Amino acid sequence: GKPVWAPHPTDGFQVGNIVDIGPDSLTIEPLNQKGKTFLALINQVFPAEEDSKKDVEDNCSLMYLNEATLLHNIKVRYSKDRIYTYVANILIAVNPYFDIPKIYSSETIKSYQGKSLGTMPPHVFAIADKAFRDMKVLKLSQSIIVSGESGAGKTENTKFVLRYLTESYGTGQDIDDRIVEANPLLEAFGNAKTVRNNNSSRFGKFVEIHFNEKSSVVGGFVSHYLLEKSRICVQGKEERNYHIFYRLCAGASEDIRERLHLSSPDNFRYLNPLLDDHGDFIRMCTAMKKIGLDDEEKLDLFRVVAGVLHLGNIDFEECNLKNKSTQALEYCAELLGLDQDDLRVSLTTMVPLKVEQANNARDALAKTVYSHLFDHVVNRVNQCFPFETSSYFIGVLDIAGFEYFEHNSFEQFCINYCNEKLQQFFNERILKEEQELYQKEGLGVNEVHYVDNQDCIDLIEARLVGILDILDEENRLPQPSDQHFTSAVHQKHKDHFRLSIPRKSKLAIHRNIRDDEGFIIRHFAGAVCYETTQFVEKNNDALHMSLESLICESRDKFIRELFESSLSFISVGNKFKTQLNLLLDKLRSTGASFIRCIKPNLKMTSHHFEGAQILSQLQCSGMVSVLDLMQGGFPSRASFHELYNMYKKYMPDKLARLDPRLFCKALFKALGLNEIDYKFGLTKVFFRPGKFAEFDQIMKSDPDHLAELVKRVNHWLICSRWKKVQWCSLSVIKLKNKIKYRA
Amino acid sequence: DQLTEEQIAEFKEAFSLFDKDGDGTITTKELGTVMRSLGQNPTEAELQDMINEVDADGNGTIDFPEFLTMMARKMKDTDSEEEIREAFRVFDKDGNGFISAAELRHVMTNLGEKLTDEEVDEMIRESDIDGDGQVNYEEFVTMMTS
Ligand SMILES: Nc1ncnc2c1ncn2[C@@H]1O[C@H](COP(=O)(O)OP(=O)(O)O)[C@@H](O)[C@H]1O
Ligand SMILES: [Ca+2]
Ligand SMILES: [Ca+2]
Ligand SMILES: [Mg+2]
Repeated sequence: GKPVWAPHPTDGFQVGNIVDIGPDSLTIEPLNQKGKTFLALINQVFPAEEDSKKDVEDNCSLMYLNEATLLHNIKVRYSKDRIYTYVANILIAVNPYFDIPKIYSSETIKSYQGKSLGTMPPHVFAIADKAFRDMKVLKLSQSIIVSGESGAGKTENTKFVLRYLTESYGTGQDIDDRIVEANPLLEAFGNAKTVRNNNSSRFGKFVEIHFNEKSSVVGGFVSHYLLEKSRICVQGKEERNYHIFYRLCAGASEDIRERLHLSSPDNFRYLNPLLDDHGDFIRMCTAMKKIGLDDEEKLDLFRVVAGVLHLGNIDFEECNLKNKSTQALEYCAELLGLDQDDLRVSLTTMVPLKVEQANNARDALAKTVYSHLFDHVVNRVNQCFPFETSSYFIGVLDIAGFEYFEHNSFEQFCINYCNEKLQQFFNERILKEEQELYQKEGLGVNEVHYVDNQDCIDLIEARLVGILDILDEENRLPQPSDQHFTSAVHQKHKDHFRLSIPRKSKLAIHRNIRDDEGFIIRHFAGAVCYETTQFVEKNNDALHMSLESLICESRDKFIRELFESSLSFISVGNKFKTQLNLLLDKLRSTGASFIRCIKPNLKMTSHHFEGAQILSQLQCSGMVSVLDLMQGGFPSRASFHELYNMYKKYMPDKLARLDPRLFCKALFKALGLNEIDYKFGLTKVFFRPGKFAEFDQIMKSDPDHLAELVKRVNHWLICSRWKKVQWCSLSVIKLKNKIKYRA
Repeated sequence: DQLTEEQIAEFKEAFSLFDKDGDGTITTKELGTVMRSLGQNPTEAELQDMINEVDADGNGTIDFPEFLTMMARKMKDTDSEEEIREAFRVFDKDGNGFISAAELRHVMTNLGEKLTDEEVDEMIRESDIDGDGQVNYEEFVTMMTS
C-alpha cells in the first residue's frame, strides 16, 4: 500500500496509509502513528506523488493533480521562496510577507519580455506579458482577474502588473508614471488599516491601460466599486479610518495645520506603530504632483477631509449641541462653506430630533460628503491620463473574494454576489481553455462540464423576483422593515435550491436566527448565513433632502461641484448590479487571465504555511472546480524536454543522444503505449488520469528488459533518424526554390 | 496541406530540426540556421519576404501548417525529382554517386544530431541494400519512403 493524502484539521492534508476500505469511508493510519486511526470519506483521500521533495512549476507536471498534491506542491515551493506556481495558465501567488530579493527588479522585468509561459519561472510578469502579446497579436482587449481574501496580495500583484507593463511597453513619458501613481493616490482615500491588512482596499477596482492600433499607451481608466461607507464614522478596535486622515494630521505644514484647525488623531471622534503616516503623506504629495494636481486642488481635497473630521466632533444632548462642540461646528461650517446656524438646524430638524437621530444625520452627511470626494478623486485620476479613442485595453481587476465572517451583513452579500458572477466567468473561461487545448493538441472530443450557478445569480439579481428588487421594494414602503423584507424573500423563493432558512442549519449559532431575521444562500464556495438586520438601511445611499440642500447650497464651489452631478432613496444593491453588469460586459469581450492570491497565515508572518487555511482559500477561489474539470481529460502534461531529462538515465546511451522529441517518439514505440491513454501532442505528452504514474512505473522497472524493448525498435529508429535529415534536406531545397520563385 | 498524409508526417519530423526548443513555432532565425547548415545561403530580406506570405498573425513566427504553405509552389513533374536528386547531392558531398559514412557524419553533425562513429556506420549499413558499404541514389530514395 502506497501512502496517500488524508484530511488533517490544521494541515489540510497529512500522509497516511489506507488500513481498511469500506463502502463510504476509508480507515487511515497517520504516518508513524501506528495504532492511531481515523475515518475519511473515499472522495477526501487522494493519491500522493512518490517524491515528497520534488517541486514543479506547473501543477500539470504532477502524476496526480488534486487539491492535496497542489497544496503540497505550493507548500514545498513556498518554503524555498517560490511564491508563484501555475495550474496550466492560472497563476497561484502565495503572499510571502517579506521582500523576496531579485524577483521584482527592472532586470527581472527585462528577462520576462516576449517570453511564453513555461519558458521562465512562474511569475506575475509572465501573466502581464501574455496579456500584452495576446492583445497585440490577437487584436483583442485583455483582462487579468486577481482574486483572494483580505491580505492575500491582490493589490501588490496588481501593482506588479502595472509596473511590468509600463516599464516594458510604456511610452517612456510621464503617462507611464501617472499609471503607476494612480492607485497609491486612491489608496490614501480608499485604503485603511484593518485586523487582516494594514493597507486594506475598502473598494473594488478595474484598472485599464488603453492602447492604440500600434499597441502604444494612450491613456488609462479606473472604475471603483463599493467604497465601505461605515468606516468613515466607526471602526472596530485594532482598526483605523481611511489613511488620508492620519497622513494629513501627521505630515501637514504649520500653515495647513492652522488653516484646517488640525491636531493629533486622538482629538477626533471619527479617528482611531509600524505605519509611517508622516512619510506616506510625503509620497502622497509626490504622487499628487506627478499626476498633475495643483496646490489649490490639493488644499480643496484636504479642506473636505478636515471638514468631515470636525463634523464628527459635533456632540448632542437632550435635542441640542453640547457646549464643548461649539468650536467643532464653527470649524466644520468654515471648511464646508456652510452657515453655523443652518448646519445646527439641519443636524436636529425634520420636527425636533433625539440625540441618536441627530448623530445619524451628522454621520449620514459625513459618509455622503466623503463618498462624493472619493468619486471626485477617482474621476480626477481619470482626467490625468485621458484619451479620445483607443483600439484595445489591458484591464486588471482587483476586488475582495468570497470570505468568512461570523456575522454576514449587506456588505458581504454584495461582495458574495460579485464573486458568484466572477466565478461563473472563471468556469466558462477555464472550460473554453480546456476545449481549445483538446482541439489544438488533437486530444479528440472534450465532454467536460462544471455545475452552473446561474440559479444563484438569478435568486439575487433577477428583475422583480430577485433579492435586490425585493429589497428596493421594502425601501419604498411607508414603514420599511428588515423582517417584512426577509419574509418576502422566503415566501417568493421557498422552493429555491439555493435558499435556506437559518432554522435548518446544523450550526446552533445560525438556528438561533429567526426566519424573518436571516436567510442562507448556497454560494458556489459554500452556504452563507446572512443576518438581514440593517439590510433596508444599508441599501439606501440617499442623503436626506435637508442635509443634501444644505451641502448643495455651500459657499464653496468645490463642495457644490461634489454634488453638481446630484422619498429620498438610492439603491446600493441596484447601483452595484448596474456597475457589475458593465464590468462583465467588458470582461466578456476580452481574453482573460487569472491570478489566485493566497494568504498563508493570519499573523502577517513569513515562512508560516497554514495548510487548512490555504486549502480553504483554494476551495473558495474556485480552484477545486478547476481541478475537477482538468481531471476529466488529460490532467498530466509533460513537455518532450521534461520527460527526456526525467527518464534519459533509465535508458541506453544511444537513446540519450537523441533530441527530446525523438527520444519520446522512440520510448512510446518501444513501450507500445496505447494512443487512447497517452497522446503525443505538438510539444508535450498528454496523459489520462493515473497513466503518467503507470508510465513512471514502467520506466523504473527492469533495466535489461527496457533495453530489449529499445533493441526491438532499432530498425524503425535508424529509419526515423535517416528520414528526419532526408526530409529536412528536401525542406531546405523547397525553401530555396520558394525564395527563387518569389524573385 | 494538400500533400499525402505520409508526406505531412515526414515533414512534421523534419520541422523538429528547425524547432530545436520545440515550442511549436519557428522564426527567420531558425530557417536561416538550418538552411546554412545544408549549404544554402539566404539573406535576411529573402527570409523576411518568404515569412510575410504565411504570417497574417504578424508576430514573426510560423507553425507546422504555415511551414507547409511556405514550402509550396507551382511545380512541374520534373521539378519534384530534381529536388530529391539535389537532396541526395547534399549528402554525396564529392558527387561520386555514393554517400559514405564520413559524408553522412558531416550532414548529421551540421544539423546538430549527436551520434558516435559506430552509429553513423550503423545508419549506413541499414540503408545499404546491395552491401557495398555505402548509400547510392536508389538506396537513399528507398529509405526516404520507408
Ligand atoms: N509579493 C509580495 N511581496 C512582498 N510583500 C507582499 C507581497 N504580497 C503582499 N505583500 C504584503 O502583504 C500585504 C497585504 O497585501 P495586499 O496586496 O494589500 O493584499 P490584498 O489587496 O489582497 O488585501 C502588503 O501590504 C505587503 O506588506
Ligand atoms: Ca560521395
Ligand atoms: Ca549500397
Ligand atoms: Mg487590497
